[PDB]
Amino acid sequence: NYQPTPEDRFTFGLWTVGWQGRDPFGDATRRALDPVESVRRLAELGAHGVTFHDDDLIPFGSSDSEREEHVKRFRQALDDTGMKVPMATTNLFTHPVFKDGGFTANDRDVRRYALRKTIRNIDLAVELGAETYVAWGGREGAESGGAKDVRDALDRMKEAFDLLGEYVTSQGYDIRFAIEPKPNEPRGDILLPTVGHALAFIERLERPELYGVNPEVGHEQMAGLNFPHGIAQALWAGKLFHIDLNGQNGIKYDQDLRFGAGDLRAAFWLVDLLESAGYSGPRHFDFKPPRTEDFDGVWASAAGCMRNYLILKERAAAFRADPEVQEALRASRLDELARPTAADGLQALLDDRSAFEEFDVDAAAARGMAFERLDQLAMDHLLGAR
Amino acid sequence: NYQPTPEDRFTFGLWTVGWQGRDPFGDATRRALDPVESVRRLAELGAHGVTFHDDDLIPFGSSDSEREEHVKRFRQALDDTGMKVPMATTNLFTHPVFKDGGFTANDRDVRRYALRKTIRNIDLAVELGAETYVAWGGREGAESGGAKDVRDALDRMKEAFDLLGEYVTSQGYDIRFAIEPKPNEPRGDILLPTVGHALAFIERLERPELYGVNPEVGHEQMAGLNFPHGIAQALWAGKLFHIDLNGQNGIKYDQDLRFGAGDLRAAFWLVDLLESAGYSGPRHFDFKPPRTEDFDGVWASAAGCMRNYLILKERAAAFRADPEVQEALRASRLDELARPTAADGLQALLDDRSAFEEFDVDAAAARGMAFERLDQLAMDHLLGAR
Amino acid sequence: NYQPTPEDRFTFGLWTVGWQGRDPFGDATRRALDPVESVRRLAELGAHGVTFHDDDLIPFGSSDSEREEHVKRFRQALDDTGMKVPMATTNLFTHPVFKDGGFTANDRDVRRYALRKTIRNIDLAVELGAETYVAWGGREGAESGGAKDVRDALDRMKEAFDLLGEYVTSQGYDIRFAIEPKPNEPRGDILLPTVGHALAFIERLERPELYGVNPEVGHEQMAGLNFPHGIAQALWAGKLFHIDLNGQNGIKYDQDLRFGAGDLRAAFWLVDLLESAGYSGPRHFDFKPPRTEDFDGVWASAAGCMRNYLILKERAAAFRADPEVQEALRASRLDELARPTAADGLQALLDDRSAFEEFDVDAAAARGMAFERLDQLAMDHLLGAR
Amino acid sequence: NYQPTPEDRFTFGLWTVGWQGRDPFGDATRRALDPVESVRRLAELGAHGVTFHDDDLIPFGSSDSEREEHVKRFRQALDDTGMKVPMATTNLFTHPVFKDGGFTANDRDVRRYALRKTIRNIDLAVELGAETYVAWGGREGAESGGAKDVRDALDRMKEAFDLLGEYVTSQGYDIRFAIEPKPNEPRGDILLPTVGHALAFIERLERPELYGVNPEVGHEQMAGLNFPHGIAQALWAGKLFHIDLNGQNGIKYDQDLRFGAGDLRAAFWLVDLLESAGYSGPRHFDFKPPRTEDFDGVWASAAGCMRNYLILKERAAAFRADPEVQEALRASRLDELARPTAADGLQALLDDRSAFEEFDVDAAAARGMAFERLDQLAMDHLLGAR
Ligand SMILES: OC[C@H]1O[C@H](O)[C@H](O)[C@@H](O)[C@@H]1O
Ligand SMILES: OC[C@H]1O[C@H](O)[C@H](O)[C@@H](O)[C@@H]1O
Ligand SMILES: OC[C@H]1O[C@H](O)[C@H](O)[C@@H](O)[C@@H]1O
Ligand SMILES: OC[C@H]1O[C@H](O)[C@H](O)[C@@H](O)[C@@H]1O
Ligand SMILES: [Mg+2]
Ligand SMILES: [Mg+2]
Ligand SMILES: [Mg+2]
Ligand SMILES: [Mg+2]
Ligand SMILES: [Mg+2]
Ligand SMILES: [Mg+2]
Ligand SMILES: [Mg+2]
Ligand SMILES: [Mg+2]
Ligand SMILES: [Mg+2]
Ligand SMILES: [Mg+2]
Ligand SMILES: [Mg+2]
Ligand SMILES: [Mg+2]
Repeated sequence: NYQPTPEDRFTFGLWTVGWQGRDPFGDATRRALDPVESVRRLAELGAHGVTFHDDDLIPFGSSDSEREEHVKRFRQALDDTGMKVPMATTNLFTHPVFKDGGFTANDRDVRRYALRKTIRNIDLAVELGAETYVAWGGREGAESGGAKDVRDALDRMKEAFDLLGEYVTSQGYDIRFAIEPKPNEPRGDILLPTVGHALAFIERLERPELYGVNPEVGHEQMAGLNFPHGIAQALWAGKLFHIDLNGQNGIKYDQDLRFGAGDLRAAFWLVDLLESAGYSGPRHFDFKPPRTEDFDGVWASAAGCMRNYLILKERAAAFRADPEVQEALRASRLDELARPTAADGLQALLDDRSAFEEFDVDAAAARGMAFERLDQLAMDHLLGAR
Repeated sequence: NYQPTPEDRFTFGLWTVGWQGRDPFGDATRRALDPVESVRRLAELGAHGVTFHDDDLIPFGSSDSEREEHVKRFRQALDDTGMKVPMATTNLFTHPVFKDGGFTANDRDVRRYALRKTIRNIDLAVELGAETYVAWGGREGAESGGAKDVRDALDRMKEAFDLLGEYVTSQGYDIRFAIEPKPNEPRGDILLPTVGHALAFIERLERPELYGVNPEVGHEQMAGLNFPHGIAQALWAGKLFHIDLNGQNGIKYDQDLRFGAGDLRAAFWLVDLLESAGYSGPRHFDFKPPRTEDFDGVWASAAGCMRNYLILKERAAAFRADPEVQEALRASRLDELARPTAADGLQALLDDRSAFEEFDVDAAAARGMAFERLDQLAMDHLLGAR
Repeated sequence: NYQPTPEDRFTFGLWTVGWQGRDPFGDATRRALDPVESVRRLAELGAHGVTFHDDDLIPFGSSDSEREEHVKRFRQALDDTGMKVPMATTNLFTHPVFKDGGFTANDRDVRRYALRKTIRNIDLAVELGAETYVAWGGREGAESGGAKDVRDALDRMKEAFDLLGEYVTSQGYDIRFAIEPKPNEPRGDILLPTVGHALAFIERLERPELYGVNPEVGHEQMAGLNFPHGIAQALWAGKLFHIDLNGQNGIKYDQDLRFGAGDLRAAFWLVDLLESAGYSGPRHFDFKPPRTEDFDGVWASAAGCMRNYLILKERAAAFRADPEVQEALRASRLDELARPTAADGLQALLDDRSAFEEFDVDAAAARGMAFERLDQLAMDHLLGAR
Repeated sequence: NYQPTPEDRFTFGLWTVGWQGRDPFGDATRRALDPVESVRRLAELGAHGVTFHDDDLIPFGSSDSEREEHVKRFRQALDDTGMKVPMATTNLFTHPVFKDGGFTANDRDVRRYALRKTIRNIDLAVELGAETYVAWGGREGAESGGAKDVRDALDRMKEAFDLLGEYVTSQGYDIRFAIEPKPNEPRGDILLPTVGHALAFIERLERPELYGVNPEVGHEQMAGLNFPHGIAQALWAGKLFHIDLNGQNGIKYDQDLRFGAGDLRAAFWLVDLLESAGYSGPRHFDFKPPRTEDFDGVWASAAGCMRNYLILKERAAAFRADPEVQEALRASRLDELARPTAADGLQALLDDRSAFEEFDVDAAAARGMAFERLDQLAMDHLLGAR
């Protein structure tokens, strides 16, 4: 009954189940988790692996010797459990020095510090076996219009990612970068606020093939956008390197609910797309167990993330395999959408009187698309009424 | 007192002052305007030129002879008034045949028809002197998840724009294309919903240099995004070919208020950016005089668009020229944001102990950014309290 | 398999399945339906009854003799089919005379006309057997701040509803009024924009017992609000006289999708609440079959409204009847929420040292609420995984 | 030049200028302020008074003797400076015991504790001279649908406010209560989420005359609502007891920007309304100086709150006093909106053939409202272009 195994490639950030529940209006409701106990507990639930920020694993300000001890204990738990570390990232947002950003801070010395802090953790990530290095520029942005010249900030952002790409290529590392967009919070507006803006920015980097996106369900929904559409565009561009799964109820603060909560139909269409397209990266949950919960609730919430993915996977597979749905997809001309408009070429199209001079515009207009019957078949499959 | 002249390059769509006031819940409140009278009235107000959809100028279904008469009358009014036509576009959204899209309709014959309808109007646009051809894919999208495979739809969208680029290059035309994003309305979600998604898509076309964006104030605000930030990214990429100016009060239906209404501070920062960056294209108003208004109100509303641009231009210029603001920009380190993070290069950065090992993180963190004083100087300038 | 019968009390507006598909950007895609054929088709699908605006049934401008013929034909179809008319309403929004409102138009003569048009249809409604008369003030509002003094407008709104209440009481009619809120569209902001504002306004009418609310799923969601919470508050006040069921994907234009589309979890919690609370009014669908659809799609969409209600009803009933859920509700202390905080009274509470001086705040804080396990049981029931 | 004096009645919460800058993603950037130094600094800037939560003034867990010392020092600074304390409130949101609410927590013992904590601070408030006691139920709400039965929660909320009203009347205190709505954050949905819902709830309390609202600019804007419209409805009901002034850029997390930032036109129409209606309560700023700022920025930000109010007051007064605006208001029939629709009564309206049978609907429909000219006069006044 919907039991995960490590082959499902479910992964969790240390900061997810370890969130202590401090929010803008309230103190922590849970004690801190040791990363070693999170790894053990997640392995028991069926997870494949964990991810981390540098500062989740090594307390900020640690001496090089305390650092080695923290890494050794962590590596021992990975060996003991079989858990992998597919992705890592840098905390460029918690310490007050990053209050105006890391890569795009107005102060040049902070930007240099931000790059050195990142590069140190790239070495550690490679050593732990990570394939993807995520950058979430949560402090890159502004509350007021005069504080940030955005063209200069984008030059600084391009400069930072170009330098990181020079670093990994000169070291020979097999790691790729993924930019995680978010439209706002904690800054009033964040630079590269959606999947689209991040994809466009990547095309201006010196080595675009090293960079992709790490979209998050709740972040695109904070702009009211359709998250499966945005993932489709990332897949179309070949840039979906990693994904953050969670839930969000509309346009408000980033809730980071467990996956399947929030917009359930969008979760169904997301799973349908990822499975149909053969996405083979980690299914990573970036979620926060609500601060109402004790530790039993934390693990129930994490298990629910995986359960809901596996239920939706089953329902989406049943939908696509149902002959009556295959019939309806042809009734709605999804087959014709996949065929070229004009494989015959421009001159043939210009000479084709059936495309214009003799096109019967009223007969074409009268054809129904039959989309409502198709969508009700999808609803019936989701709810298990088929 | 803030009087426009044709050198300000203000332009209006025929469909703006000609909107009859039909909305989803109500009949028209104004009679139809003859395009010739709109051209004459706009020239009297100080406009530089007009834009059109094919179907605004030539009623749909016109014979080739009625078509020539419509164009001759229009050209005569342009000659009489001195008005230019800098941009044109195609109506691929009103006729029922486009109910599921034009370039990405599921029916292949509609997609071919959509391309032939576009190509016919490109010839007319070039003949009238337009430099920019806009595409707004208002029907390209979906209300439900199974109706549109977005990767196939993006293939069809790329196919259509590639064919249009082949057409203009084979004819030798000096015209460029601008894609106008919108996140929703009239479809539940529209493909390429923001500036960012459109910029990313352009990079996958065969001839990307022929394509840019035509962002609209109200459209990016329907996603809650910061419109001057999005324009900055378009300028940074070199792709701001045209712009649609209007106002919008937040995340709701597309209001198309006169420019300066809606988010007034964002309008100030937009004007500051366009003028500082030297944008030299048309200042185009895509707005709808509210249906409460009679014809005197229509022309008052159009005049207000231009007036508010010129007031904001004056206030933004006074802001940037004020020595006390120049001082505050340096106090907030805008000068340092414009300098390279690491012109000394990667190896120098890695060896620079002042960037990490000896960086005083607490002293850097204590420095205030002084952004609130800067923003209050900007408020004082906007309100004329300086 | 989820077949409606007239005992389920499903009702539809004539304007729903009869929507021709004209939107702000496009012409009609469907021909007009005769009201008599809509009644017959809805009866075949299992509906209980229909609702109407005056102008849906009697074309605007009809002579008193054409009016009688329209009503006779309609009454004959009701007799032939067994369909009831539980609710009626007035169109105070389509005709250009209502461009600035009906009850709160600035022009006094329009406000008087609006009241006479309403009163004429109240007589017809009573004659057809309606129990509820709905008022949706779609044009009452403003696009700009100086156009409407809202305190004077609320005086005029109170004046109009007080007069309508005087009319029904002086005639002896057994009909009640329900105000339908909406936050925006077609006006930039609409007066009484949410359930809450409407409930508060009712308390200032001369005869508050005659007035309740008719909330619409999609309208409260256009403000980002939780629609089952708002219905709970209306039930708590005793004012849920009628309800409009449909679906909406977030904060954007009013989509009026079929019920069950949009926010599916909110639809589940809404059905759970209506059924638990014993709401016994009509389950009315105010939805628009998308303009992609032909007539077969219209009836498929209407049938889907009813199907999804009946599936969600079954899942919510299974959820509430499941012993494991009953256990979890007690684990989360829903039983204690229903008990009085201080039935012992104020003085006892002030003397109770266990409520403050000796209250163990750290032990109470450590108790988890177990809400995530409860919510995953609800997800499992919704998806049929229990 | 726009200098505040204590007669302007500007007040600030201790928690505003004292916010240390801890947000969900980052540590504090500023040290804690002693309340005595905040009082002195605010008095120098021209403030009238301060407000507090119990826990801002008396650290949580203080002994009754430490409590007296904290109050004595505070009272000494009030005496030294002339500052008043017009409002106070209770912190029922920071401590983990309130993680599921205070008055509507599912655990009965927490609800009792919440009431005793409130009652203790009401005594202190009265002793310091406060006239208004605010309740913001920031934790009253839910992230999931099954966690809170909202009808039972509203019973508990009514029970708590009824008990507080019994307490103040039995003690003879001259203090009134004001409920502060907020739609979300930190709970996924908060009960009584808008001005309207709070006004409706007040009408079901045992002693409604003791309760009003304390609306906050940014909170109603987090639902996309028109804040001056909501204030107008509160004034119309006689319930605007207090107000929280700040700025917010659209639907997102609660930004609490300084007043005048965010939606500047809405701030102008708000000031116009408060001054026209003669609101005579405190002009209270509930804002957070951004965490980019040091202490000089904090005081600059607080001063900006007051400056922008006084500039907008001057511009709104000039607008209303301008003969050309008075002419335009009559052109738009604002005078007619203020006159009764039917002072002649129901029977006269029914007999008045000029209201229906002989009403010329086409002539009334053709009259323009002239709202765009009126709104451009308001824009010109705001920008100082008149
Ligand atoms: O950068 C990795 C993670 O960092 C932060 O915790 C963000 O809130 C989360 O969205 C992101 O994925
Ligand atoms: O395509 C040009 C214009 O077409 C339509 O009228 C749109 O509503 C407008 O946004 C667009 O700019
Ligand atoms: O007034 C009854 C109906 O009228 C209009 O058609 C509205 O769009 C709908 O929401 C409302 O319920
Ligand atoms: O309750 C008084 C204050 O408490 C909290 O600090 C809230 O965030 C603020 O909105 C409210 O006004
Ligand atoms: Mg998130
Ligand atoms: Mg996130
Ligand atoms: Mg994330
Ligand atoms: Mg628009
Ligand atoms: Mg537009
Ligand atoms: Mg446009
Ligand atoms: Mg609706
Ligand atoms: Mg509706
Ligand atoms: Mg409705
Ligand atoms: Mg706030
Ligand atoms: Mg607040
Ligand atoms: Mg507040």
